[PDB]
Amino acid sequence: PITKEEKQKVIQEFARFPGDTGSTEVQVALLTLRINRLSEHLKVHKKDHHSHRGLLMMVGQRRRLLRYLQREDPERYRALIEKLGIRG
Amino acid sequence: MRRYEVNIVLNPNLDQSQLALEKEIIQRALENYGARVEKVEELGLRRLAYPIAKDPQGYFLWYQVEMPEDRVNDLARELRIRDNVRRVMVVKSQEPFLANA
Amino acid sequence: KRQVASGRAYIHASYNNTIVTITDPDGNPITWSSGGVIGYKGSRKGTPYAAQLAALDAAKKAMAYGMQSVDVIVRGTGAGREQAIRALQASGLQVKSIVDDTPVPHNGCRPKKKFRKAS
Amino acid sequence: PSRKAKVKATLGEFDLRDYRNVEVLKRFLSETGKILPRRRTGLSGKEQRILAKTIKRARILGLLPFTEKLVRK
RNA sequence: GUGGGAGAGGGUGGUGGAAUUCCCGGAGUAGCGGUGAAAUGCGCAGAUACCGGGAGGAACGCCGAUGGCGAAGGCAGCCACCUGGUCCACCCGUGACGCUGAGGCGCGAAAGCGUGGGGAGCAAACCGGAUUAGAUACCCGGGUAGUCCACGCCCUAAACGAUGCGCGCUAGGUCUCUGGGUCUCCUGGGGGCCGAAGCUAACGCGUUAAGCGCGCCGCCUGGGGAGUACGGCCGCAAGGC
RNA sequence: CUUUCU
Ligand SMILES: [Mg+2]
Ligand SMILES: [Mg+2]
Ligand SMILES: [Mg+2]
Ligand SMILES: [Mg+2]
Ligand SMILES: [Mg+2]
Ligand SMILES: [Mg+2]
Ligand SMILES: [Mg+2]
Ligand SMILES: [Mg+2]
Ligand SMILES: [Mg+2]
Ligand SMILES: [Mg+2]
Ligand SMILES: [Mg+2]
Ligand SMILES: [Mg+2]
Ligand SMILES: [Mg+2]
Ligand SMILES: [Mg+2]
Ligand SMILES: [Mg+2]
Repeated sequence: PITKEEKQKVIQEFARFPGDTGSTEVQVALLTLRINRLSEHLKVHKKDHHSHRGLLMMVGQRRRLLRYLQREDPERYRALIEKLGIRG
Repeated sequence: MRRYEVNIVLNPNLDQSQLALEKEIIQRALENYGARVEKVEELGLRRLAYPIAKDPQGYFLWYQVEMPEDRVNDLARELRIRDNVRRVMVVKSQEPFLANA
Repeated sequence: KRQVASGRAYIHASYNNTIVTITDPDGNPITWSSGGVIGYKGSRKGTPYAAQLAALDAAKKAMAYGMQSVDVIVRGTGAGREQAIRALQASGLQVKSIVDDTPVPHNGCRPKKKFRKAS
Repeated sequence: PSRKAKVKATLGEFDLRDYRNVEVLKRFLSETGKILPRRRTGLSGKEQRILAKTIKRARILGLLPFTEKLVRK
């Protein structure tokens, strides 16, 4: 699954400042993580719909955060995207 | 790396030589799949609740290994292969939930 | 022609007819009997009485093969199960034991409408 | 009417999770490989839930039965 | 975010015992079966009842609840793997990032459809027996599609709480499932019953509102004609909207 | 057992 390490290693990798857990970026970071994992889980299990909804929801919450970002500081935004790999 | 428990049951008629033969393989098998053996509990022969493979008895084993989740099945998919091996049940380590204590 | 003494008796009861079957310690039948066996066709077949008759019949016949001790095994229900046993117990044979070994699935084959309904 | 005694009482500090402890588990089965109710075992929906799970394991392992023949009748 | 919890939530691989059917060996004989009665049917090519072995399909007794999980449809043997939702504690981080939601997209019991496979039991149609005044039925004996798997359709339902979603507020009592606590009681989430105020035509609802309010969506406008005709869109078709 | 109608 997703190691605490795997997780935290990402949190550190994004925090606005030391000890940043809930900043917008961090969140978007994590989601892209959980999304990508599950994005994979279904690459195989094309039947497992129930899980797929969970996915739809994640994609939601993400676009929503970002939209907010885009709006507030259009800079950080352009940053986070590139920095991640969203918008193919 | 997760801790499991490998219940194993083979033919109770085996002779010390034939019996060791199987064990030899089991140990190997485990090690063939990163089954780091934390401990053993070889109970021996026991009166089965119902016959198995026709035999009214069963010779048990119990290894509390630690190995790669991604290969637990492979491991047993491999253990069941042996013929004198009639039962295999790779449980997962669980904190002892007590009661009336 | 065999002389067994220590045997075994199987009572298969049903809401349609009772039918006992005496057997040797290995499980091989020796003598058998049904409500059918003794007259009684169709309806009368089941009834506890017919069951008594058959019960006895079974023993009486196995009384030749020299039977004496028997372990009774009941299967099913039906007017006549418990009854038959009463018979055997008397008859002449020593009824060392009784055990209900009626078959029951742990839910497998869909029963016919007759016995459906369960949700 | 299950008015005898809770199996749990006539027992000790035992691990409901141990599926090889025949000697103690065998207690929760009736006069058949039938896992007793709570009106007889007397455990929390949670404890009882675990036992049941455990027992079934013993069955596969072959230490505990699935169903015994009913004597008497 | 961190630390915990429960669960038939979903997907994959495997695996356990019970029962039914069939096949094999044994033993054994005159019936079995089925009904209100019966018959059809099966049985001396030896059935039924019994023991042993095998093969196979489908379902998962007890636990089991008056229970749990899911958005719904729905989900219960056991094991591992992959994976969704969700609750609690700590107040630790962001700083209104919120709600609803016409279209869109997805999911959607059963039956049904396409291709391939599988088929033990069950069973529309059908073939017989019986019942009846008649029996195109109810009962009995058979039985094909189907039921099962994969892949692709179909898109319905008493798809029921016949009760759209979210939020704030308005006595309690009692039972219960799951978390936390100073753990004979407190407190958070969930399932029930009784009931304040209030509401309702009544029945009833009543902190799990059908009460008091605000936000957004859907919907109704007497019965029949009619969920029909027509047009359109979707479907392989049945047919749906 | 099925067991209509006014
Ligand atoms: Mg704070
Ligand atoms: Mg600040
Ligand atoms: Mg459907
Ligand atoms: Mg279907
Ligand atoms: Mg088809
Ligand atoms: Mg007919
Ligand atoms: Mg029929
Ligand atoms: Mg049939
Ligand atoms: Mg209450
Ligand atoms: Mg409550
Ligand atoms: Mg009032
Ligand atoms: Mg009320
Ligand atoms: Mg009109
Ligand atoms: Mg067309
Ligand atoms: Mg008339």
